[PDB]
Amino acid sequence: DVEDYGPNGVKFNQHGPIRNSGEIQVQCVETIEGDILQFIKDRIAAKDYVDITMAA
Amino acid sequence: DVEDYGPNGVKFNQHGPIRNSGEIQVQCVETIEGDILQFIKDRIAAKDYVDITMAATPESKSSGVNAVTKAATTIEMLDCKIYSDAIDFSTEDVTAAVRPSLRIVYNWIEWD
Amino acid sequence: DVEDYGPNGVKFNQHGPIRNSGEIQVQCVETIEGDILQFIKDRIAAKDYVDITMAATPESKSSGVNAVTKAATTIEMLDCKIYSDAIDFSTEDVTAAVRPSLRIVYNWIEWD
Amino acid sequence: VTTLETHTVSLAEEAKDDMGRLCYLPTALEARSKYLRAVVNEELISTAKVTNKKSLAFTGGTNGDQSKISTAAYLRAVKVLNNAPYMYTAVLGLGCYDNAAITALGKICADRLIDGFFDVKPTLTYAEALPAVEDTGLLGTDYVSCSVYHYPFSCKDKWTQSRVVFGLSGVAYAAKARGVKKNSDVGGWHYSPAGEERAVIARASIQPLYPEDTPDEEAMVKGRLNKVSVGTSGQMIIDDALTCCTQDNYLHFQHVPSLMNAISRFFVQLARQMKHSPDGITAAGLTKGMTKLLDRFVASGALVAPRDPDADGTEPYVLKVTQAEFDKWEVVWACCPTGVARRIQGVPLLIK
Amino acid sequence: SQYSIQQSLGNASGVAVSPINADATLSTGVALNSSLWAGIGVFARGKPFTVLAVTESNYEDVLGEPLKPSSGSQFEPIRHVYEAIQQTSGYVVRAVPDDAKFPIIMFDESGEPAYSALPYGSEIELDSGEAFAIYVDDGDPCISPTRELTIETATADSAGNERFLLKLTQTTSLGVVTTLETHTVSLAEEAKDDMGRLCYLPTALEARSKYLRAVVNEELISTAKVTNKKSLAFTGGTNGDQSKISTAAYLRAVKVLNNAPYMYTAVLGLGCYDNAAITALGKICADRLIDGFFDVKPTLTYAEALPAVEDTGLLGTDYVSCSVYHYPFSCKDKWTQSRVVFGLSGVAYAAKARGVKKNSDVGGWHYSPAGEERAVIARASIQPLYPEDTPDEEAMVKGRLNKVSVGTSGQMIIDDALTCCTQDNYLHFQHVPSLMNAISRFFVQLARQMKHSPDGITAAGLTKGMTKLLDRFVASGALVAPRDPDADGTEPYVLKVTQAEFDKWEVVWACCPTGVARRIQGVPLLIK
Amino acid sequence: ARGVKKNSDVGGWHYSPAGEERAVIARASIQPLYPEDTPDEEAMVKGRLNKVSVGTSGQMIIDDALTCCTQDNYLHFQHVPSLMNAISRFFVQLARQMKHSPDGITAAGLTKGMTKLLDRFVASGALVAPRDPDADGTEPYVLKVTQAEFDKWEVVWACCPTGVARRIQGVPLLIK
Amino acid sequence: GVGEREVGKLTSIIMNKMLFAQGWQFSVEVDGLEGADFFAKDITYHDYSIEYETIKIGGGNILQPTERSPGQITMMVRDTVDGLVLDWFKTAKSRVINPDGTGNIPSQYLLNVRIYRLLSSGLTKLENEMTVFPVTTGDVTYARDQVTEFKSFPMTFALHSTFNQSSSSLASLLGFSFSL
Amino acid sequence: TVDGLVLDWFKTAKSRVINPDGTGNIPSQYLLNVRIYRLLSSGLTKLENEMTVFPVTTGDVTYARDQVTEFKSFPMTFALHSTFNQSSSSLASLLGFSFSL
Amino acid sequence: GVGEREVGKLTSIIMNKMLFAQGWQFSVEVDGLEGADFFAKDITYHDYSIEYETIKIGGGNILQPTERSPGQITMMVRDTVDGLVLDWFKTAKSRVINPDGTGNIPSQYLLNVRIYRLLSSGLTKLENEMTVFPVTTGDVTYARDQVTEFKSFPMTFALHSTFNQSSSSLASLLGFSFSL
Repeated sequence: DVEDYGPNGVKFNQHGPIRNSGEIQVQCVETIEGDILQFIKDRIAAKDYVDITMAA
Repeated sequence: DVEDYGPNGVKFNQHGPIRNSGEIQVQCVETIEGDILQFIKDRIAAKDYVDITMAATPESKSSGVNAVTKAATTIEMLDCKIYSDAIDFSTEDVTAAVRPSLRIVYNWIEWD
Repeated sequence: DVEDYGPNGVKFNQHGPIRNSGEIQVQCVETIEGDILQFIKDRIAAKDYVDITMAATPESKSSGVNAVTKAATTIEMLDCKIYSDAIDFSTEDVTAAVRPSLRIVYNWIEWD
Repeated sequence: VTTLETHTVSLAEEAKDDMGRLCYLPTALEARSKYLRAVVNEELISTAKVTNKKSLAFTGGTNGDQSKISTAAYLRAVKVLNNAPYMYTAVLGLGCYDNAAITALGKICADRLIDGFFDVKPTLTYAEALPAVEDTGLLGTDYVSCSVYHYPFSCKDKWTQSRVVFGLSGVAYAAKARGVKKNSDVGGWHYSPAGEERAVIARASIQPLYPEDTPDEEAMVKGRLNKVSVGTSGQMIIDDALTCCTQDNYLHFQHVPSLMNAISRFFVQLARQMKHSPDGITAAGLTKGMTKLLDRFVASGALVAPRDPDADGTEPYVLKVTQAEFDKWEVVWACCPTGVARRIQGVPLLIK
Repeated sequence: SQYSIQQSLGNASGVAVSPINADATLSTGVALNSSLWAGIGVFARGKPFTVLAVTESNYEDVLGEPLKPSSGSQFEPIRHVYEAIQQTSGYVVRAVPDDAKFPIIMFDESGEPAYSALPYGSEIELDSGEAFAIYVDDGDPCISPTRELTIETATADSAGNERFLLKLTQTTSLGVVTTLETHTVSLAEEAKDDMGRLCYLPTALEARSKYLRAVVNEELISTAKVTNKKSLAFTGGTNGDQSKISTAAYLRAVKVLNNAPYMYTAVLGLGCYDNAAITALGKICADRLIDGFFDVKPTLTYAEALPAVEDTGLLGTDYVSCSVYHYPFSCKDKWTQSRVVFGLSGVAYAAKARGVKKNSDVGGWHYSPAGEERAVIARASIQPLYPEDTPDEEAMVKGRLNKVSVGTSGQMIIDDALTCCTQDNYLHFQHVPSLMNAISRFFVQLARQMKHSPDGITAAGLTKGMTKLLDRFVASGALVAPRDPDADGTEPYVLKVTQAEFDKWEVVWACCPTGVARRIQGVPLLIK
Repeated sequence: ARGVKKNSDVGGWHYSPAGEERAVIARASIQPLYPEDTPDEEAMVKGRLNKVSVGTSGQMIIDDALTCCTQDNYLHFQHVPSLMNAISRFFVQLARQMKHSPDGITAAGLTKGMTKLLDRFVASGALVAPRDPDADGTEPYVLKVTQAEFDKWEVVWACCPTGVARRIQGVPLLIK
Repeated sequence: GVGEREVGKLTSIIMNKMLFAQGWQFSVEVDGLEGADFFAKDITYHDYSIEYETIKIGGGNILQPTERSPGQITMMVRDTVDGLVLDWFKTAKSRVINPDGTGNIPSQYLLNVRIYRLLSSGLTKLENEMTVFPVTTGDVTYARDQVTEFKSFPMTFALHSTFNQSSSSLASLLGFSFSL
Repeated sequence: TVDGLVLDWFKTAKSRVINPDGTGNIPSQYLLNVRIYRLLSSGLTKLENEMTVFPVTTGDVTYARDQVTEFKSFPMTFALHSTFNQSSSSLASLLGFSFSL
Repeated sequence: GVGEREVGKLTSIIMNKMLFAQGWQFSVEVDGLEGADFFAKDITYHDYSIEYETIKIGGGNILQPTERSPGQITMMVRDTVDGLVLDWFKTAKSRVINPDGTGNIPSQYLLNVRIYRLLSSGLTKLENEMTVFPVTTGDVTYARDQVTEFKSFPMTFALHSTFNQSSSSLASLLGFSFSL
């Protein structure tokens, strides 16, 4: 939201760009040999992008 | 309040603009299919403004078939700017359900 | 206090202006129809100034029909700037009622 | 041309709609319609027939000369309003100056234990204004609650923007209304119809009646007359707290009659909701009722403690209840109301 | 074509201008209401024996056109109000002698016109004929200048009631005819306008016109007919001789002033010199605790000026709030540039009003009504009336009246601030009565606003009211700490508040004012 | 149309259809048809038809904003009928969009619709506070909303417009 | 209460609450601009400065006011959806200077800017009226990084003259043109 | 203040300083005596510095609506008439600030 | 609701939500550059300023506009993997000036820069079209400490002329060459 001010001290709020980007912190669990460790190592080696699906 | 200083070290306080705008954080609950999710998605698609009404209606004075309000305990809010926030569901949240929090920019308050 | 430094690394403290102005936060309670709400709405409509009196009257020394004060334990306050704050009512607030908080700019204290 | 309503009705004696509503002409007419009333021959209704007619304009409807109204009509209306099973709190002059009518009104309001706002017709100058109270004759030891009004001024019409003269009973009742609604727990019987922030009339283009007539404060206070003055912003205020009570007692005030009327009504309602019950617990019930009512008066703060502790006592509220015989439970109470603060005196002087 | 311009605006959308006018004077003024005032005057036009609020934009017409000095002794009040208006509005009361009669035009059943004249205050009655009548109340004799009326017809209303229009015009000595207003009205007993306005004849007339009133017979209104008439001018009405002024008119006007339900803190002589009227106004000042601005005959030389103070009869301890003025000089007219003489009472009032109005919170009531900022007469070509006569300083001082001296730039300053208070006590000044009057006011309104209040708070409200009003006075600088610390202390003010019974609260306050410096001492010497 | 279309929220329906911005005919070589004939101002006014006059730069302005309304009531202007027509439209579409709705909310929707439409009018400047405070009050508008039965809701609104200044008065004089 | 400093502070506070006003009552407007009072956000005004000259005299210098050096007006404004402010500026500068390069008459492109003070009842009263013409809006930056505020710019207008602040209406038969 | 009395005074001052017609005014009518005194414990004041100055310019001042916690305020610069012969007189006299040519 | 300031704020907010747009609809583009609308991040434009002179007249000075002092465009841009922006700049400056040193024809190395305003439907409308040529990219810094942002640089282009903004297509039988 853009918070603008006008004559007679009037406050106003206006649309802006979508705040589509940011950060998400998650908690998980690993395995005997480190599935997630090998996965992230391979991911950083490949230097690629990934797509995820979330559902309830 | 404008805090001014004058001669002889005097302090003074003077009127200013109404602090009519600001932010309100609220807590709610979703449904099976996400009523609030579809509502906010449609809201951001339409890119429009919404008006809300708040009131305090004690059940003792309630009459008729549905809750009836009075002008004393009712406030109408205009130019409401509705958005939601990310909600974290934990590991041990066995007895806890999702609590959707919404952040709402409010502009100016009207009383009826 | 003005904290000055002199030769030979000496520290010194001196009088300054009275710190007569500042802010006071108070807690109160509303009514069925919002006495305080109408009062503050009328106050902000009139755009005026208010005067308040504070006192400590132990019931042991109270005499007559209504509480009687003494000059020792009474303070009059002038140029009071009375505004309120948003009050959050929670989900589990089953046994808790609204606690209206007010922010008050005070300018200069008089003692009688 | 506008329409009021349309409705389908039937001539049949027992005609009824599918709504369950009877289609009979009179039944429907004075069941739903609130404008017309009809009479139908029960013998000719079977053979009655109707025709398609339009614009049945009424003719002959006249109001007549309303300037003069019979004392018989006055007393008839007085009896009607007396017999009305409705809650009313005061009676207004409303421009009626008939001596018989106003006396009947005084009797009725004395019976009702309510206030009266009687007025004298404004054109009468101050010189003869005082004898007018006696001419009315409403003064007495019973009609002490009512008050006498006069408005020696001319204002501007809201609608006809004409220089017109009329009374002040209505605005006085408005002042009473505002003074009683500003108090919520009981209502302001202890207030007075005065105050810059509270007593405002400000009708329109207020200007005097007689530039030659001069009143006398002592004469009017002796005659129990009510004066009206002006405020800072040009609005118009009522600078009185005096009734037409002949007795020099505190009944001459206006808040005191209001307070004992109120308390009387509370005792009446409590005793009457208490009636038709065998004793043994009724005494305790009435004692707790009097405790609770005195609780509300002390909350209001209208009553005050006696000003002389040793002689007048120290407790403002005195209460007692007893029984005489198989019936006649008597109850008595004594209270001390607050002051009025009639006048402030001020005299300057120099320290030198 | 569309280029030619007509005379006056009718109903067409356009511009019509009047012929250029040279003998027409208009001035600029916006009132601020610093000191409400009134005065008894005898003028042309306007309702006599009635208070009229005159602003900086109506004294030209509602008060009437200013007369000439040679026309009796009635130029004094018009000049006085002329200087008075440049500060704040007035509540003037006009008086006329018994010779004043207003004109009436009676229209019969068929509209037959007849003329008559009746004295002011006398009622109006209609005989069997003369269905109704109309009379002008503006005070204009309709002969110098002249005004005419025109009657025509128009369309009817929804109920079919006949509607006729009346137009008013004014004609000057030359003969220039200028319309003023026009109004349609229906003779119907229940006549209404298409906007719902009341078209009932006298009611509509009083609602629209501020100049004409009418009387209509209730038994002839039904049969009254209308007609088209042109050039209907009132005849036979005139104020008569305004030079002759009666003490009865004076006292009636004083009664009107008393009964006026408007605030006014100051009153003027306004060219009035009748001893009985002066005494009456002095009693009014005494019993209303207000300020009076009496003036004496300018023609009185200093020899007879001194006994005139005693001849006033206002000497005493009661009539101390008032002041008495004199002007033993001759000036030049602004308008007719004539050697004229009139009092400085209004000029002094305007000076003190300007001096007090610059202060904000309460006004500089303690200010000396003099100085370059105030004491400026400067009318035109000031010349002494009696150069032969000579005043005496000590006799003048004991006479307690106000004289006048030279100023900075050759202008002529009131060199006095002393009232007619006989006793030489500290209230014999002008600033002391000013402060007593001001405090009387403030006490009155604070008491009236706190009137009829539940007990237990009145004393507190009084305490803070006193504190705040002293705050205004100390801000104004009028009141200061006492000059005697050892015995009289250092407190500029002190308060006493208490009560006797359920009623009769009582308050006593003392305050110490500041100095004004109306006399100065100086001594020269050299070291050589 | 040009004069109204510059306004954004609703259009200056109240604007006088004249002025240099609007009253411009300027086709080519304008000449009078009947120089011999002459109009009459008062007869023309009672005739209620629109005549035309000279403009700023020699062009030719419609010097009238009066309709054929016979009665000399305040609706006999052109801006007044414009405002009745506009408000009639807005009322129609708001009613039609709220048509066939469950009860208990219609009154509220009407209230906020009135408020917002008055907002547009006061933004346009068409409606102002009444000039008579003492008797007619200072409120530029007032509303009444209620219902009779399961059907027939009813609303009555009053508003006070502003001025247009289609006639002017001027008087010269000199101080010489 | 009765102390000198308490009296001083009381006087100060009373006269302050009775004579002080915040920067509320103000209005900037320009002939031919609709809503400009709204879109403008800031103003910086200078009528003119007056220059002094120094003179050496003994041990002293005497400075004397010589001449009014003009000032300027600068208005900070945000535009609308359509860029109407830029449109107006384009038109203004076009009227000021012929893009063919010739000099336009310094009467057709002159605008009457005025700032009034508001009142408690919404009425306005004249405070400053200048006859100015555009010169330059300055080096303005535009990008996408303005993610919380709108692109806004200032415009600088130079007064026509510090002498003979005169203007007339073009809407007339004798327009701003003249006779050679 | 509410009325802009300071701006009013400045307008008047500069008007007296320089004719808008452009001519040079007499450097005696538009000269103001500014003085700073030191207060005392009893509120009395004593001379500390007295200059004879005239206005020159208030500077480039900014005015907007964003001043949402403080009041629009401005400086004024006054130049002394001269560092030599700090003299002044009262206009309120028969022989005013005008002279004989 | 019915108060004057409430009316004013209501009018302001309605006309604001109805007439205001953020700096959303905008597009910068250059002939011969693909993706430049994407790679460019900032723009700073100045067409030209106009200079005045002061003239001393009595107690007043009169300033009159002479002449359009020209401006410039400066574009802040990030490049691609291949440095195509630097490649384009190299080509541009090469065409502008012969590295042999001779003067090239001021028609072959002139580029038509244009900024358009977008629409709700994605359409674009002309807002400003200049005919410019490169001059210098400025003193740019490059290092490894840029550990959270990409190396990006500005380029400054000077307009060919504030007069006769003309251009033509080289793709023709009669090219940008002329007859001596």
